[PDB]
This record gives sequence, C-alpha cells and structure tokens, in this order.
Amino acid sequence: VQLVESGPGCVKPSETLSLTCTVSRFSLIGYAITWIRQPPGKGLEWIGGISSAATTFYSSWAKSRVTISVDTSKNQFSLKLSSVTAADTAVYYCARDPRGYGAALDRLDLWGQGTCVTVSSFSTKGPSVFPLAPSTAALGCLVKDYFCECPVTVSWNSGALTSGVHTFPAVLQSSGLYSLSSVVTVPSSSLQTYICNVNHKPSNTKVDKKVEP
Amino acid sequence: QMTQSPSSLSASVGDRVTITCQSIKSVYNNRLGWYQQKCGKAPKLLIYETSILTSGVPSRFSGSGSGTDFTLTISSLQCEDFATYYCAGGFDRSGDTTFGQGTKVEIKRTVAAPSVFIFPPSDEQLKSGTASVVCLLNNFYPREAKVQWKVDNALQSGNSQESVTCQDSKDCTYSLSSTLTLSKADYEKHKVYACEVTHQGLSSPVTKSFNRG
Repeated sequence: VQLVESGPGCVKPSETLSLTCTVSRFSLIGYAITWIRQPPGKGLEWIGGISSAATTFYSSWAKSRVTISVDTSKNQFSLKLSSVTAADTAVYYCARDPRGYGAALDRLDLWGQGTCVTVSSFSTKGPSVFPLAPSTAALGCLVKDYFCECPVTVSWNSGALTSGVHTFPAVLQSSGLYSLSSVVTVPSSSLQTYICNVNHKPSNTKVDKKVEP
Repeated sequence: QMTQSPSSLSASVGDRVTITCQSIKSVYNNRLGWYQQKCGKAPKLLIYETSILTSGVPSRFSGSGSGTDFTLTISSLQCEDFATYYCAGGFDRSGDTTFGQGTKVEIKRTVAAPSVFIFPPSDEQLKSGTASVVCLLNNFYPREAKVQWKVDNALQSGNSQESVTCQDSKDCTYSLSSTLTLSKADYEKHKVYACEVTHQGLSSPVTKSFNRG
C-alpha cells in the first residue's frame, strides 16, 4: 500500500479523533494530501487538504473542529477531529493530488484504503474465530462477537489465496455485537494448507486459524 | 453538492450507459473528474480533466462535457464495472470543490442457480455455550433468494441473519451467508440441521443438511 492509514477504530463521543496517513514509498512527485470521509451508506465528503507548499485548506463544516498537518521527517499527514459525536462515524480516506493542489477533488490519483471510525459509547470487544470446515468444496472462517465493526482484516494463507474468496459484510447480531464470515471455494483435493488471518485492530486481536477437514 | 443522474441504473453486459453530472457554477480549468468505487474499496480515479483516462482504465470509459454539464460513458458494460460512480469538481482555487451524490451501476445477467453448502458449529465454539450453523449460497443471480432453517424439520425464525456480497467482478453473481444461532443446549437437543434455498435458478428448493455427530 502507498498511503497507509492508521486510526483508533472505535472512539467515544467528545474524544479527539487522531488519524495518520503515511506515505510508505518514495515518490519524486511534489504531491498534496486530501482528507475525505464517507459515512456508512452515504457519499464522499471533503474534509480538507494540504498542498505541496503545506498550504492547508478546510471545508466550511470542518474549519472549526479539524486540524490538518504534515510531519515531513516521517512523511506522515495528520488529521485531528475534536469533540466527535456519532455523526462523525465514517470511513476516513486520504488521497494524493499529483499536481500539489490542497483544495481540489478532481484528480485524486492515489488513495489510502480508508480507516474506519465508529463513535459510540459501547465497549470494544475482540472477536472469536471459528473454522467452517468442509464436509468442488468450500471452507471458511467465522469471526463472531466483536465491536466495533472495522477496521477488521481477513486474509487467507497470509494473502496467497485470493481467487474464489467471498468475505461477507458484517451483520449486527441481536446481542449488539458484529459477526462476519469469510469463505473460499477450493478443489476437493485439500492437503493444501488453509489458514485464515483475522486482525481486529481496535481490540489488538490477531488470530491465524487453521481450517481442516 | 453537485447533482448526478440517475441515482442508480441497470443494464446488460455489453450495453452502453451514461451518467450525468451537473453543477451550479462553471468548472474552473476543466477540473472535473470521475471516480469508481467498488464495495469495501476506496474510490478510484477513472477520468480527470473532463476527458483524460488514467493509465490502465479500459477505453470503454470516456468523459465529455463542459462548463456545468458532464457525462461519463461506459460503452460496453462489464461485470467489473459494478460500482458507485462519483463526479468531483473544482470551481475556484480557494476551497470551492466538492463531490457529486454518486450513481450506482448494476449489471443484469442470465439466471444463475446458487451452489449450496452447509457448515455445522465447530467444536471450539461448542466449548462455549453457543452454536452457529452456516449456510452458503455461492454465485447466484438474481439477488432474490429465500433461505429457511429447519431443526429436526421444525422451521426456525428470529434466530438467523444473512449477508450478501456485491456483484462479482467476473460473473456478475451474488453470494449469501445465513447464520443460525442457537444455544449449546438447544443444539445438543436436536439431530438434523437443514437449510433450504429457494431461488429462480432452481427447479425446486434445494436443501443441504447434516446430522449432529
């Protein structure tokens, strides 16, 4: 990934949300970085930007509660959002303008994959990972009983097995906790190794579970 | 803030579709871009400066228009084009820039029956007092599908939840997971667990089952 985003995941109301967007590789481009957010099921909303001259622009709604900055020694761009409420729950993206424009949305040629932020009073909980064992064939992993929803990560064979993988959207169970399933279809020759790597960052839960017949 | 039209559309593979973007103010120096956002992924810059395709974007995509009215055309709609498309405009140099509301694009294809798999609760989960039985409907079209749970041929209700993937980039199909949740005692009280699938692609409902043990 070129623009690595980091954030706390689950935040309580009135706290200050602090997000980072780190440029992971060297680029001879004098680029600008823009922060955008997307509430669940909604459209893209501009937060602000910082140009190649470090000129920092803020959208009208953000100018009184957002601070955007850059640490060049780390190639790390920071966004701070004060006094968050549930209305600030969204996926937060950073994106690069290769022209160096800090207040432009028409040419964002490189995006971070987003960092989820859920603002709520409810306690963080790490998931349990269970194997969906085969009886082509199908296998998978059940990531159950966690909060908040994302950032959650599910890979197979540490990223080697990607074809035929269906990671389903998380559902909110009646217990108030989220559950998710990730399945993969493989030939009935299964001997070979099938491990699912799940990472719930808000709870520091890193589980590599082997699925066997 | 900019107006996109329509809010959503559907067409078949190989059809030509158009999305319109309109603004109140004229676009400054052709700063109008088109982004494609697939499910769970960051938006991707398809077109910048009204009509220039970014590298790697198939020539099936094209952009046109000027001033306040712009068009994104997909000349040969493909399954990998399932996404929400956003226009983004800049109107001055000081901070007047925004996104459109977005247009969802769905692709119609032939009826495809799902492949049904069933997964009993793992022994790890049975170590606790809960049991999750998973039913997987793989690669079906259209989305409409009925999933019914039977425990000793008794219909369940209120103890199952389902999740659906987005249209697949290769074959335009959906996949669905239905999780039935029971207590350990209730699970150990019964023998045959079945999930029955009703879909247009099946001449009759297809039931997959297992016997506990």
